Amino acid sequence: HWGYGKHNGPEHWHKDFPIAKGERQSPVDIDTHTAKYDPSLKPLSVSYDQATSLRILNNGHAFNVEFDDSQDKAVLKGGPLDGTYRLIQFHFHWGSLDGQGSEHTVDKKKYAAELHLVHWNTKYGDFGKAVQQPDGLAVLGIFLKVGSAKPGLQKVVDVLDSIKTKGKSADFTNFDPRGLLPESLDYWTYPGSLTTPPLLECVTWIVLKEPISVSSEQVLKFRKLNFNGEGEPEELMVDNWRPAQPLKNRQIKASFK
Ligand SMILES: Cc1cc(C)nc(Sc2c(F)c(F)c(S(N)(=O)=O)c(F)c2F)n1
Ligand SMILES: [Zn+2]
Repeated sequence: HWGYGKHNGPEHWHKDFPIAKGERQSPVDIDTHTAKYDPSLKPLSVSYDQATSLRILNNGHAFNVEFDDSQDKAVLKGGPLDGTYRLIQFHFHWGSLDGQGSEHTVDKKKYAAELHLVHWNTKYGDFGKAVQQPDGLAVLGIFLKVGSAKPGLQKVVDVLDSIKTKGKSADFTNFDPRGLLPESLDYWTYPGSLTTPPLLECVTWIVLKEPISVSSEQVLKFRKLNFNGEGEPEELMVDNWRPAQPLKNRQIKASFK
């Protein structure tokens, strides 16, 4: 039932998923002046050299690039984290227009899109059990602005016409997610939630300070996807972002400045 329209969009989600009005929901606006520098935060460790992508999937909300997470091959650790989190999939949220699309905002600024690299804590053995735990996931969020193309994004963009509609998948091997990372790993971090139902409060968010730039041609090709299944009326997959939620009793920490 849930989605991103007038009738089933984010302001409706609480009726199926009451935790939507919970105490640690995401995304949030990152007010950069009030984020606390924490000199004891460590550098983020991104170890993606052995990443095994497998498939790319249009699940009707976004598209996910899935990885083999049955061994420690693409892991995130250090930063604010204890122990080791395995990359399971990434996806993006984007707008109908370049002026919107990101879920987190920075001093109320919206970016054209936001990439989420989703990782689960190995001490919980799999994704499904990790999401039930308050330290189960670590999501690395990277903003996209439109400008020069991101060469490392182009293989994703080029396969989109093969998974246009909900339920479609395609083989997607040998994709290297290092090609999507900006130069700096300076980050902000706070405890939050999944930004789509079930909205579970299991995520340590790590949002990079530096956006990557992608071309208008790349993000236009995101907007040609469809939220519908094949043979259903065309509904463009645009504006699949949840707006900022109340910070409540949380402090956003910065690894820098
Ligand atoms: C209980 C359960 C089971 C399964 C298989 N997926 C999930 S989904 C999920 C989700 F709902 C999210 F919002 C996010 S996110 N956008 O990066 O915050 C996510 F990464 C996810 F992987 N939840
Ligand atoms: Zn997401």
